[PDB]
Amino acid sequence: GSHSMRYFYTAMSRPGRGEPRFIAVGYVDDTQFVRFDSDAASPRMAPRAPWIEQEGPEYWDRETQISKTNTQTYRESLRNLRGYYNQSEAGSHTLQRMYGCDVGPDGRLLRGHDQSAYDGKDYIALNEDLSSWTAADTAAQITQRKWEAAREAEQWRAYLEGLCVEWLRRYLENGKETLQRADPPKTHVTHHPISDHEATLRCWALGFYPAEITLTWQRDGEDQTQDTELVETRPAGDRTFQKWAAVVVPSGEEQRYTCHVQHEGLPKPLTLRWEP
Amino acid sequence: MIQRTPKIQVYSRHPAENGKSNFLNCYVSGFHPSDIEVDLLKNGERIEKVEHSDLSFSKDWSFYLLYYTEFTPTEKDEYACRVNHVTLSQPKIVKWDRDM
Amino acid sequence: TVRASGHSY
Repeated sequence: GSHSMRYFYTAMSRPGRGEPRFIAVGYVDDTQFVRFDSDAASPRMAPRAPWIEQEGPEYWDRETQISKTNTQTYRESLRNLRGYYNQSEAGSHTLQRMYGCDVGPDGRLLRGHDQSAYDGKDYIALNEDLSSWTAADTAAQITQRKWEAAREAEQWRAYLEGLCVEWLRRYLENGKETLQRADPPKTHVTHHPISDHEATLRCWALGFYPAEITLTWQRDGEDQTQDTELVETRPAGDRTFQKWAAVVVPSGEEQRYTCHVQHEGLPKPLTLRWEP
Repeated sequence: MIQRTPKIQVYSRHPAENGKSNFLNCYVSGFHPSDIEVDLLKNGERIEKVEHSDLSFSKDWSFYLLYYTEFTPTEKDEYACRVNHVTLSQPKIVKWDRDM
Repeated sequence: TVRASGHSY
């Protein structure tokens, strides 16, 4: 019963196609609640979950001011980074940043996060002590020096221990009926014959929240990790998630195989066989 | 500058039975950079209205998006998803596996 | 709630 808030900043340049676009989205656990897009007609930080809508004008104005400013800062940053790698004016490049806090069941800060990537590659990350940086290369050492002089680490600690957890706690209470409700998955096993030799047993999990889940197949009580096929957990569009695990069994041996389902919304962990 | 090609899954919000309102989903994930072309197709023709989720990304920095539209399956209707991205020589089509 | 804008990279 622990929770997290994360913010995801994406800045993409597109030379010849206007100034770099800046996108920000806010998540509580696996629930998006705000977005900002500098490409929109009227750029504003916008609600994306009902429980944030009740917030008032000073809220939305602060979140829009900071995001509009970041739109400019992140453009300066994309330019600086192009410099640090001696990159041409012509290529497209991506700066990404994700940050936020983790709190336990009592609301106490478990740890903070701030990580940056450039063109998909780890660039700079705030260390778990919330007061020092890990730079991935000599380009990021420059950013480290700038942030050292700007005392950014202090600012992150104050935010990560302060507003982040306080507002997370405020969000968790205002959306308690969804953010603090775990919906267990609905499950079933299917059977798709392949040849006369073998068939596929597919274990399904549907409608669960949050997305964290464990689907495993056993043959005679022994886990089958090399032999199991897992889809990536996928969103259903209605806040819930879907997943499935498949295993190819010798035909006739289907009952030596069990599927086990671990999920927070489940009273007790599930064991399912194929029921023909 | 390394690029990652999209994973693609096509599927319905709820289990599908012909004649009932439902949602067709095309979930594209694991890609980088973020520019992506995605269309939902009904026997080959681009469904006009399609929404999609706000852009976000995973722990490994790869991006993901859900493309969805309300629909009503029938037996003879075929659906698919067409995905173009820089890592892709030619657009990838992925059929909706009504079995799955 | 987002952090206050910070120094460029």
